[PDB]
Amino acid sequence: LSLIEYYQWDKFAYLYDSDRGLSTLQAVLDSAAEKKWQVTAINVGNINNDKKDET
Amino acid sequence: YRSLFQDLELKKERRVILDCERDKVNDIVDQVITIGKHVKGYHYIIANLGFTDGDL
Repeated sequence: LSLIEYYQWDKFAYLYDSDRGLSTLQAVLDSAAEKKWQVTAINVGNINNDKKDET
Repeated sequence: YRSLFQDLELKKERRVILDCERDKVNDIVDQVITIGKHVKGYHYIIANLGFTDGDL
């Protein structure tokens, strides 16, 4: 979050695997509320490896 | 809660979807009553099958 503040970003995508947990997601959203951020999180990690290219 | 909904005021949100347990639904609705944001111009969506079950 500190690094985020350093770049003073307002809009960003947030790709994530489910595996390490969504805690970082809950956090970045939490800061997003107060900081008027426009998060665009997406769960990339559920994608099948069989066609891990088309998606 | 009062700190929470005040934060919603900065965005001036008129529209919120709750997604909570039967009890939490009750407490939340109660606090909404106390803060009075159940007035016309707001709207809510209770994401569960217990909508009738809730004491609305």
